[PDB]
Amino acid sequence: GSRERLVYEVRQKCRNIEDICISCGSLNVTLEHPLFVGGMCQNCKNCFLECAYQYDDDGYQSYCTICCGGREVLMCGNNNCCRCFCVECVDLLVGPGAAQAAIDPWNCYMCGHKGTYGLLRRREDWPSRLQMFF
Ligand SMILES: [Mg+2]
Ligand SMILES: [Zn+2]
Ligand SMILES: [Zn+2]
Ligand SMILES: [Zn+2]
Repeated sequence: GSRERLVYEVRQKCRNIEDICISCGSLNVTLEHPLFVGGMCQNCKNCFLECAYQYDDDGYQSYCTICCGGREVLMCGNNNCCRCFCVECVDLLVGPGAAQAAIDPWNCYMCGHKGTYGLLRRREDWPSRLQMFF
């Protein structure tokens, strides 16, 4: 329950989101997350690299953009994107109830006009950051 407790501490202004891995909750941050404000640990970086741009038979990405896992997911309707975000990450980082409110069509957090969704904030330079990340 480390990720949940740490996100709660972020909300209570007792912790900077840059100091936690937003994917798994590890405090062993080794880089800035390339897509969102917040940290990332080296294990999650490796997972992100290995899971990036793998696709299920429905044509959408296999693995949640944030935690690299997921079962029930929100799926981006932008065909140039095709990303998925699991309901657990959305309820944690956007906030309680956000996932079931996000369920037409749906542009994901990387594609929408707004970049701030609760504690989830899209990085300005994310396309170029991905180039450096990969
Ligand atoms: Mg799967
Ligand atoms: Zn991690
Ligand atoms: Zn997730
Ligand atoms: Zn998208």
